[PDB]
Amino acid sequence: MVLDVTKDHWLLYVLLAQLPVMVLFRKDNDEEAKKVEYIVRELAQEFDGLIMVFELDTNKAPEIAKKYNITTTPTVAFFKNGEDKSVLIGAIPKDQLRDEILKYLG
Ligand SMILES: [Cu+2]
Repeated sequence: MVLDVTKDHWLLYVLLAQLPVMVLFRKDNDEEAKKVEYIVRELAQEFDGLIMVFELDTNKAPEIAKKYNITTTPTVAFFKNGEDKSVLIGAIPKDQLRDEILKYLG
């Protein structure tokens, strides 16, 4: 789902989220980028109820992209216990994204 809240409300949500959070930072204007886009939507549907998936256009919320030092898109960031724990950048294979998700489920 699209990230639609203020940077302050996003930071607050991240603090309070009781299940893992996965954020696609996108722009995207790239053929590799739209494949990561689609893969992330697929995983959101697959792990519906187990993780929260957001997508953020980095030019409509550069303060959010800025807090996480997102310099290039696509970037996938993982959140647990209120902060960003890991990032996969670029043409990330689907199985590697899946495996990151599965490590944060534990
Ligand atoms: Cu408020």
